[PDB]
Amino acid sequence: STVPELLARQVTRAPDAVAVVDRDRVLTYRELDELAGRLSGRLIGRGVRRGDRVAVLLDRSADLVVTLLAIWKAGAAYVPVDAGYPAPRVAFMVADSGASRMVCSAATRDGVPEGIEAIVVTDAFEASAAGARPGDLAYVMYTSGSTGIPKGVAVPHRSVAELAGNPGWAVEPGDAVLMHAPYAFDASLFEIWVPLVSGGRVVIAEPGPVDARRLREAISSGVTRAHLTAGSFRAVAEESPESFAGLREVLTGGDVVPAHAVARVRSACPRVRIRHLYGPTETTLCATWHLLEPGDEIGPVLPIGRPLPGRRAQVLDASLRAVAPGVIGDLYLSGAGLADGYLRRAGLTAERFVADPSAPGARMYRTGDLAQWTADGALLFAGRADDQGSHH
Amino acid sequence: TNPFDNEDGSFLVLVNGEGQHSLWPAFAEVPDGWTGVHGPASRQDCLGYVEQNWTDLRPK
Ligand SMILES: N[C@H](C(=O)O)c1ccc(O)cc1
Ligand SMILES: N[C@H](C(=O)O)c1ccc(O)cc1
Repeated sequence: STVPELLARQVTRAPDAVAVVDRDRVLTYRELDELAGRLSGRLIGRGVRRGDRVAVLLDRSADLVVTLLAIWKAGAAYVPVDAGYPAPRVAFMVADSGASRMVCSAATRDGVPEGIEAIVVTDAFEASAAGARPGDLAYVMYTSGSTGIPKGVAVPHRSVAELAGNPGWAVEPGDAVLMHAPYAFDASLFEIWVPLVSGGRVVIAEPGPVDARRLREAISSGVTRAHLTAGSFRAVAEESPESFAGLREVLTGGDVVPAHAVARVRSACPRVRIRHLYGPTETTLCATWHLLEPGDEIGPVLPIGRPLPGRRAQVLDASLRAVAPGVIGDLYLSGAGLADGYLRRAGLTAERFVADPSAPGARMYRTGDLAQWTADGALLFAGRADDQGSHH
Repeated sequence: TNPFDNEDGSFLVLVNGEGQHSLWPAFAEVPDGWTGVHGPASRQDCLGYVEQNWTDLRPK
């Protein structure tokens, strides 16, 4: 599948439902589709062709959502660049990804590198679409992991759709999801694409970081689901856990989240669902998750959890044999959601996206993390393999 | 040390039906659906084989 295909089902079902809320600008599903179609026509007219990478340099806004969908409708893949990155980082991402064009705004126009065509989103071609396809690239997102060397993770449409359309998200048409993660990072796949394939709405956060007070205001305005980075979640959980009250679900992940933080939220908010996400950019936002239902208490340990529907995890020893529960080993992720690999880096791809001994002809992603199973099949994180010098 | 990072290990290159390449430790049974196309050879030699011969990441 592709996210545009899944979105099209929602445009047909409820075209006049709200899709994007940005300050006083409100876009319905049909309005979002039509705007993206017009910008797609503009992109095709500037020469964008299937498989091209198109860089994006924009502040979060309705125009950003329109732009990503337009790039997809033109058959191309987006290369998201944070407008606040230093110029050498931007130049590297554009050149390494092979992007010859960049969509920008008046405000970000000066950040387009020399030699790159700027397409100013706020500036007569007719709406036209080539159409997204499942095997084509959807985006190239840059990750340095724990290495310090940035690599472009090339993710196909099929993997983005497997993530966004997953039945476990439980996002419904009445939901409103707060959008504030950088679109250069893949938490944005939950904040943007999950609600849109589900019939819900994306609520663009006012500029600046989302703190407890802004979260309370967003909830009062109708936000029902919100993802916070592990750092932000831990802070609000310890300082103002009642600020999550009224959410249907709070989500968090990335860095380590201690069980105590989750326990603080559950104590303050008995009826909020709390979801912990785990996974690398290489397997599209998250591969495993742990959900605390309303009223349930978290144990002494917060698992990274169980594989998402359609995914699998393995914990293998140094001989590539599966270990028994309670034994720490190397974590490998498989099933749905794998990236194609690292753009222009086949050798690196071949040493991390490796053959899966448990599934014919398939690959598994070597996370570089350590984990152990619980007796009934959830996973506990045990640190990065390259950070065991910190465990004493 | 993870076996895929062992610089003193012996390695194969494997290729599946989609043309995707994988390094593989020579001590491990080759998974179903994968064919050995290079090695046993050093880890670095296998990376060179992959870089030379896997030119399009897209699955065939
Ligand atoms: N921890 C590093 C990184 O984030 O770059 C890593 C090593 C091996 C691996 O298979 C994945 C990641
Ligand atoms: N995919 C990123 C990561 O590499 O860590 C991620 C972000 C947020 C989250 O809740 C889970 C994973």
